[PDB]
Amino acid sequence: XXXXXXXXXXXXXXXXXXXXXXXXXXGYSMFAVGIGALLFGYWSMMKWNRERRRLQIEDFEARIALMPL
Amino acid sequence: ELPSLEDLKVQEVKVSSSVLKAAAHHYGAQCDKPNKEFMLCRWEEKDPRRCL
Repeated sequence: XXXXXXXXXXXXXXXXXXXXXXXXXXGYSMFAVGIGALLFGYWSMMKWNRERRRLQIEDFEARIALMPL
Repeated sequence: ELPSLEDLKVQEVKVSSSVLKAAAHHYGAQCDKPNKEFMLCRWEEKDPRRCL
């Protein structure tokens, strides 16, 4: 018997198929997070600015209180 | 020009260290009557020689 190269089929590798698929973000869903992060962003930032006003008047008060300076 | 006397005003003047004054803002509330009258004198008459 003579032995040569043998053939293999099984699944035939599956040639030409789109492996690319959309993931995580769809379109409308990411905009709700996007503007949602903005709405949370400005609201939390301005609370510290109002807290800065408590310091702002009190810091400049030191110059008014000190006249022997 | 007529300058002030060599003896100067207020014997043993000013505190020894700074920031100490800035730490206490209670100096605005207590003892304000001598402070404000000096302030009223200085804006009306700009000369330091008059309101010393």
